[PDB]
Amino acid sequence: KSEVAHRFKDLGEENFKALVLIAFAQYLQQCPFEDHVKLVNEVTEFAKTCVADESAENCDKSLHTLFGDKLCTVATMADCCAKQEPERNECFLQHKDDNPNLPRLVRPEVDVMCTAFHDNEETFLKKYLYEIARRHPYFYAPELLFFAKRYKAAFTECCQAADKAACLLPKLDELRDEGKASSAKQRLKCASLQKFGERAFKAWAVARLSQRFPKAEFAEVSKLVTDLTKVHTECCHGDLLECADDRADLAKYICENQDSISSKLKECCEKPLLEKSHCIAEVENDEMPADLPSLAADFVESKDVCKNYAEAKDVFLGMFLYEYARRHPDYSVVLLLRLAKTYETTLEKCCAAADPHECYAKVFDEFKPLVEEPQNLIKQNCELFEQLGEYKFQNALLVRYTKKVPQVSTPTLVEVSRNLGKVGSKCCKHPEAKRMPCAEDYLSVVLNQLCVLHEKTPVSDRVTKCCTESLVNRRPCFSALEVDETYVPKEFNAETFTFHADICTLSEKERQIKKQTALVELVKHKPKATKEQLKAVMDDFAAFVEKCCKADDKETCFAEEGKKLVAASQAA
Repeated sequence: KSEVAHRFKDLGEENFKALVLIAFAQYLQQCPFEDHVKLVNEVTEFAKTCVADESAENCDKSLHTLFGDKLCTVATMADCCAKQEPERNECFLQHKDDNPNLPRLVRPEVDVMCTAFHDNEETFLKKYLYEIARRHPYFYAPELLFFAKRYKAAFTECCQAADKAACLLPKLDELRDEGKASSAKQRLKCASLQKFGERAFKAWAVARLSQRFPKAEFAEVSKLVTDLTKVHTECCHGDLLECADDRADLAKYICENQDSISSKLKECCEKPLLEKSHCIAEVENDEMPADLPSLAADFVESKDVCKNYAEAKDVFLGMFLYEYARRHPDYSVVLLLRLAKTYETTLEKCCAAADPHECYAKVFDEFKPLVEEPQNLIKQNCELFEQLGEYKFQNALLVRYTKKVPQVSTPTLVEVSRNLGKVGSKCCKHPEAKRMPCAEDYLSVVLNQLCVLHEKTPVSDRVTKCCTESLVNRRPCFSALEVDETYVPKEFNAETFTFHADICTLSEKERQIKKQTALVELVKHKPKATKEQLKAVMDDFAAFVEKCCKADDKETCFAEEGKKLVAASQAA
């Protein structure tokens, strides 16, 4: 009874107040900061009355009831409040915006920010949680607390340091970059649960955890998957308090049972809570017993397989994925899942036909082309990555993917292609025994970010097709797409190819965005243009963007010479 009191007792006021602000800012994204803080405090003072007396005023109500009722004291969508629980919460989830119409979060001067932090400490943190949760409504809530704690620590020392700027900026860029990664990775976890089901998540966890805790028994990995699924099920459906509380329940059980799980968790468990759970998620793979028997025994070369399979199909298939994953930390998670269903298929087929053992004999030969295909793409794209730059490797993927799906909105095409290009620096560096999990599972995260940005205003049938068909075959589904022949080229708009002298005031990162954006509009205009025709026009831009930022008259340099640029760039 009194769940709000149970979660307040288990989390503490600070984390309770913080998580509720995230929950509110995630749902009602467009409501300003001060409005959300009003609701949070009104709930918190109400929670304290429940901790003091759990049977008192409305304390026995569900969390979704209290939160949804409270949320809708400002919500004017409006239709989402004629409904009851869970019907209201369900439509609160489906109304989450992966691209809220919110301004670009401009950063003030370091002296100005440091003043604000010292002005009000607690207010400055809430405004960090508010602007992140309202723009990433699928942000892992417990991680965002650890992000806030670290966002707090970055300002504590760098506002007290000699050169505040050189201390703070690289810390705020490191947090922002990893912050996006934590949202995009979590966005893929919430897609699986909501769009594909509980079993599609369990299969994901069994493979990844067995890769990371290879020495742990199957019964131990199944327990971890069960509790971890429940945690992300709560976080993906808006049950943030139960998600954060049960995520601590998980980290506790992991750390007091390290002997049965992993040897790499020693230091992770000596850390405080928000760092402990963050450490266990980021811990590297343990060593595999090395003395494991070949997998053919008990899944192929053994008899009574279709009797062990039929007897309990899910636990038997989990045992196969468990056994295959722990032996292969060099495989990507998606591959292991492909082999899980490929193995499951050949059982469904061969556990009915005459003499089962016959047709499932060399099922391991079906795995061979499945393993080769990503290795031949990662090896090839890594070769392409290193003969170009990272920025050039993005320009190549911009042309390659704008030709694949030219219906997709240009800002989404650019944003996704840049996140696609970042796999090179991140994973090509690693050896080929570490490349596949790094490279392909990261591309899975980037392609899901393309799905959700496209699912809002769908425009490309092939994007919808690949995104809805499956999770594990998404990467090859996009990898197989060729140049869209049917796409009618977009007409020449004089606005979309004219830069202005204000580009000389933008950062090198933002100036890349603008030049890279003009590349998409160029490919959408001449989708039959060759690599050498687009490089011949892309170089004319950067030279034009560089000579017209030093010329004493900048405005008239971007003019006239900016129309001597477009007329020359045409024909091809």
